[PDB]
Amino acid sequence: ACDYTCGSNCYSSSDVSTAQAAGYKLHEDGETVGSNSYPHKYNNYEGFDFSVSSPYYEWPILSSGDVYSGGSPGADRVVFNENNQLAGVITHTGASGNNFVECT
Ligand SMILES: Nc1nc2c(ncn2[C@@H]2O[C@H](CO)[C@@H](OP(=O)(O)O)[C@H]2O)c(=O)[nH]1
Ligand SMILES: [Ca+2]
Repeated sequence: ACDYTCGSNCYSSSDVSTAQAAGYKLHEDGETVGSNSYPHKYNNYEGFDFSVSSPYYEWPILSSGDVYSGGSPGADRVVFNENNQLAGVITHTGASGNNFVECT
Protein backbone atom coordinates (compact mmCIF):
# COMPACT_ATOMS: atom_id res chain seq x y z
CA ALA A 1 0.00 0.00 0.00
CA CYS A 2 1.06 3.61 -0.63
CA ASP A 3 1.82 5.91 2.29
CA TYR A 4 1.12 8.84 -0.06
CA THR A 5 -0.85 8.67 -3.31
CA CYS A 6 -0.44 11.58 -5.75
CA GLY A 7 -2.64 10.77 -8.72
CA SER A 8 -1.33 7.41 -9.91
CA ASN A 9 2.07 7.94 -8.26
CA CYS A 10 2.71 5.75 -5.21
CA TYR A 11 5.16 6.85 -2.49
CA SER A 12 6.35 5.22 0.73
CA SER A 13 7.68 7.02 3.81
CA SER A 14 11.19 6.11 2.69
CA ASP A 15 10.72 7.83 -0.68
CA VAL A 16 9.50 10.96 1.10
CA SER A 17 12.32 10.98 3.71
CA THR A 18 14.95 10.60 0.99
CA ALA A 19 13.56 13.46 -1.13
CA GLN A 20 13.12 15.67 1.97
CA ALA A 21 16.72 15.09 3.09
CA ALA A 22 18.14 16.13 -0.29
CA GLY A 23 15.95 19.22 -0.40
CA TYR A 24 16.69 20.31 3.17
CA LYS A 25 20.44 19.94 2.58
CA LEU A 26 20.28 22.30 -0.40
CA HIS A 27 18.23 24.75 1.67
CA GLU A 28 20.81 24.72 4.48
CA ASP A 29 23.66 25.35 2.05
CA GLY A 30 21.77 28.15 0.30
CA GLU A 31 21.90 26.42 -3.08
CA THR A 32 19.30 25.54 -5.73
CA VAL A 33 18.85 23.16 -8.68
CA GLY A 34 16.71 23.38 -11.81
CA SER A 35 15.42 26.31 -13.86
CA ASN A 36 12.70 27.00 -11.28
CA SER A 37 15.20 27.04 -8.41
CA TYR A 38 14.37 24.22 -6.01
CA PRO A 39 13.99 24.22 -3.17
CA HIS A 40 12.10 27.44 -2.82
CA LYS A 41 9.47 28.97 -0.59
CA TYR A 42 5.97 27.51 -0.66
CA ASN A 43 3.50 30.25 0.32
CA ASN A 44 0.53 27.93 1.00
CA TYR A 45 -1.93 29.98 -1.08
CA GLU A 46 -4.06 26.81 -1.06
CA GLY A 47 -4.47 27.13 2.69
CA PHE A 48 -3.65 23.55 3.73
CA ASP A 49 -3.80 23.00 7.50
CA PHE A 50 -0.26 21.78 8.13
CA SER A 51 0.63 20.55 11.64
CA VAL A 52 4.06 22.23 11.61
CA SER A 53 5.00 25.92 11.49
CA SER A 54 6.05 28.05 8.52
CA PRO A 55 8.09 29.04 6.58
CA TYR A 56 7.56 26.15 4.15
CA TYR A 57 9.75 25.03 1.24
CA GLU A 58 8.82 22.86 -1.71
CA TRP A 59 11.04 20.20 -3.25
CA PRO A 60 10.12 17.80 -6.09
CA ILE A 61 9.64 14.10 -5.40
CA LEU A 62 9.94 11.87 -8.48
CA SER A 63 8.03 8.67 -9.27
CA SER A 64 11.24 7.25 -10.76
CA GLY A 65 12.68 6.99 -7.27
CA ASP A 66 15.61 9.26 -8.15
CA VAL A 67 16.42 12.47 -6.30
CA TYR A 68 15.60 15.62 -8.29
CA SER A 69 18.68 17.10 -9.96
CA GLY A 70 17.19 19.31 -12.67
CA GLY A 71 14.89 19.21 -15.66
CA SER A 72 11.15 18.57 -15.33
CA PRO A 73 10.12 18.33 -11.65
CA GLY A 74 6.93 16.43 -12.47
CA ALA A 75 3.73 17.20 -10.58
CA ASP A 76 4.63 16.02 -7.06
CA ARG A 77 6.30 17.90 -4.19
CA VAL A 78 7.36 17.35 -0.59
CA VAL A 79 6.84 20.39 1.64
CA PHE A 80 9.13 20.83 4.66
CA ASN A 81 9.89 23.64 7.10
CA GLU A 82 12.91 25.33 8.73
CA ASN A 83 13.31 22.49 11.27
CA ASN A 84 13.30 19.80 8.57
CA GLN A 85 9.80 18.73 9.63
CA LEU A 86 7.53 17.24 6.98
CA ALA A 87 4.53 19.49 6.41
CA GLY A 88 3.01 17.27 3.75
CA VAL A 89 3.04 15.82 0.24
CA ILE A 90 1.20 17.73 -2.50
CA THR A 91 0.55 17.50 -6.25
CA HIS A 92 -0.62 19.43 -9.31
CA THR A 93 -2.39 16.24 -10.44
CA GLY A 94 -6.15 16.67 -10.17
CA ALA A 95 -5.88 20.42 -9.50
CA SER A 96 -6.71 23.31 -11.85
CA GLY A 97 -3.82 25.11 -13.51
CA ASN A 98 -0.83 25.46 -11.22
CA ASN A 99 -2.72 24.86 -7.98
CA PHE A 100 -2.02 21.93 -5.65
CA VAL A 101 -4.09 19.33 -3.80
CA GLU A 102 -2.78 17.02 -1.08
CA CYS A 103 -1.73 13.48 -1.85
CA THR A 104 -3.98 11.00 -0.01
N1 LIG B 1 0.10 26.95 -6.31
C1 LIG B 1 1.06 27.47 -5.55
N2 LIG B 1 2.22 27.83 -6.12
C2 LIG B 1 3.10 28.38 -5.24
C3 LIG B 1 2.92 28.59 -3.90
N3 LIG B 1 4.04 29.19 -3.34
C4 LIG B 1 4.86 29.32 -4.35
N4 LIG B 1 4.36 28.85 -5.55
C5 LIG B 1 5.05 28.83 -6.88
O1 LIG B 1 4.22 29.30 -7.96
C6 LIG B 1 4.31 28.35 -9.06
C7 LIG B 1 3.02 27.49 -9.09
O2 LIG B 1 3.09 26.33 -9.92
C8 LIG B 1 5.56 27.49 -8.75
O3 LIG B 1 6.80 28.19 -9.06
P1 LIG B 1 7.87 27.58 -10.12
O4 LIG B 1 7.09 27.50 -11.38
O5 LIG B 1 8.96 28.59 -10.11
O6 LIG B 1 8.26 26.27 -9.56
C9 LIG B 1 5.39 27.40 -7.26
O7 LIG B 1 6.61 26.99 -6.69
C10 LIG B 1 1.69 28.20 -3.31
O8 LIG B 1 1.41 28.28 -2.13
N5 LIG B 1 0.80 27.64 -4.21
CA1 LIG C 1 9.21 4.00 -4.05
